[PDB]
Amino acid sequence: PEIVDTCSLASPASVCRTKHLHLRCSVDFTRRTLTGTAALTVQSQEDNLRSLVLDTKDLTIEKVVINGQEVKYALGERQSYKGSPMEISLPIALSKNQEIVIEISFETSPKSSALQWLTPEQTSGKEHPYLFSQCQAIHCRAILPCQDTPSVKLTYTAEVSVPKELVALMSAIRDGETPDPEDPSRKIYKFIQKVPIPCYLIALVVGALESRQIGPRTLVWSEKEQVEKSAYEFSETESMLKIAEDLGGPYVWGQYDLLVLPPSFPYGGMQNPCLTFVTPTLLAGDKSLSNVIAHEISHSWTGNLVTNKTWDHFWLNEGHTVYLERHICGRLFGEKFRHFNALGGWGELQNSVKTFGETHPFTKLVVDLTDIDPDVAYSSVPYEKGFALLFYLEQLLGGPEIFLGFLKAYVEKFSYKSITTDDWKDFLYSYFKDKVDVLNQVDWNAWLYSPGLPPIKPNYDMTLTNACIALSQRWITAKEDDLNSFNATDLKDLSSHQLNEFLAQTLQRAPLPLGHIKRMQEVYNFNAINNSEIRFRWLRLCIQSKWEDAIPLALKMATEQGRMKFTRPLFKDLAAFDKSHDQAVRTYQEHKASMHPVTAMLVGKDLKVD
Ligand SMILES: [Yb+3]
Ligand SMILES: [Zn+2]
Repeated sequence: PEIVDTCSLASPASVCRTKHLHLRCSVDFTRRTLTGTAALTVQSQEDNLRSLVLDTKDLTIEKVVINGQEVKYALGERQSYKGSPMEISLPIALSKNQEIVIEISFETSPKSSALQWLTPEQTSGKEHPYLFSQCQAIHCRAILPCQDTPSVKLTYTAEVSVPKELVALMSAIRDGETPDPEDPSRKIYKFIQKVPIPCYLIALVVGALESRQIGPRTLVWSEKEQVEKSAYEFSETESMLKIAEDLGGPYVWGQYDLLVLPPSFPYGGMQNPCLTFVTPTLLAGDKSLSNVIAHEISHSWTGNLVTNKTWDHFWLNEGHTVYLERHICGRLFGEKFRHFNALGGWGELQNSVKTFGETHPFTKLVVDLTDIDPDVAYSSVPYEKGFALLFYLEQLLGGPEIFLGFLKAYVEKFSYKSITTDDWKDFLYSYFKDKVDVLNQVDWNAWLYSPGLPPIKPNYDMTLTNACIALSQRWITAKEDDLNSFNATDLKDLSSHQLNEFLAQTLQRAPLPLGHIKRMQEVYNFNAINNSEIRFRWLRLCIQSKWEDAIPLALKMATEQGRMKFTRPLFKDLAAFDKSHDQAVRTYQEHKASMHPVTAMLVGKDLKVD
């Protein structure tokens, strides 16, 4: 039973396993480099082990020390996005289970795909620079040498030297700060992560950060101009943690802090232990985009405790998290709301499948990432087709209470481990042994390995969705002489979530006549809404409907923030519209150097530049 991580070039967990990382580095904003030592405590899993391989990507290695002496190592040739393998020759052959510590002196490249360095002008304060990391899926190797596979979990401690006036934070518990003995103009911040974690959860942020407490175990962090708004936006955080604990078991990470990043953060959120990273585009002003916090909170169980063994099994991480996420929202706002969000999710799955094509490999729940950059394959499929499967199993097996019992047992069963889809399925069959006849009715091969929409769509309560579909259909079937019928009162009884779903429904049938779009702005004044999800869909609707007035608005949103979910589709819509094509390409070219490296790369591919 052998499964290898095709995205890693390091020795596999069957050969050796990293148990701990002690990181000592200094952040050099002048050179845009992280410099230090990564001391890995490694345990041999084999007899007579004399060498091992680590993943690296654009790292400059100065030396490798074991037992106080330098040893031979060699960097192989780069393998595109996978980076360069680093083979280290051990001074003494190791016995099985023997542990040694290997200290590697390294320096990162300013072009590290794991990092984004921001000048003072790119921050809210305008006086200090800012640095932030994002390692998922395989960018940790672009920060430090390591076995960059989620099949290996390690604890870590770190000491980070940063300019005196800045603050460093990591996905660990803060363990103090002090002046830097070898440079009085610096501070050394210490950190400790006692719970084993896959390396993609290692995180670092350095900047002029301030904090505010918003719950018994939660501090919100951001630059000063965002603290008050963030504290209010995420005030439901503690109640969500409490519901999540009831669903998945105890929260074992100690603290649950939030860090609101600069606009270029590529994701809505990233589940870094002890410190969730979130996009500032969540600051809608009314806590309406809080499902993203519910999502990152859920990862503290599904993803961080029970982890996908390789990225081919990413749906395990995301499907279960979306499932727990929607239950948190269900508890907080009602079962009908969980169904509304669930049905919306199906809508997003439809969109993804239509975008890649119904036979495209990336629409499969379990994908083969051999030779595929995880960033290119990344989409809503593992999230929504994964959720769809669990939702279908829930309805098949007896309801939410029964399936939630399986999810808690699942987490408990695989805590602190890395598993595959087969491990999950075996446990599902084990847990529901008395309902195998029912389980044996699901078309596993289609659900897990076939492209396109799932072979079966679950049942969804339609209560909250009905008004959205009805208003969307009125607009789609409307002819010119019906436009006068629409009025701002149409939106009277719609929540922001329904307004968003109304636009999502309409966007699925875009383009609409340009005259309908102008009328929509005239009566609903969508241009005034700053809720990013609604503005995002409204602008795509305008652009795909060929409304030139929307060009500057779409360009502005595409560049002023960098959440991939919004930036990529906007640039793509703008490129597809002939009136804006040249300007979209030109705007990308000009912003490219100061964008997040992964986002820059993906928009480059989307627009077919270079
Ligand atoms: Yb008519
Ligand atoms: Zn997630």
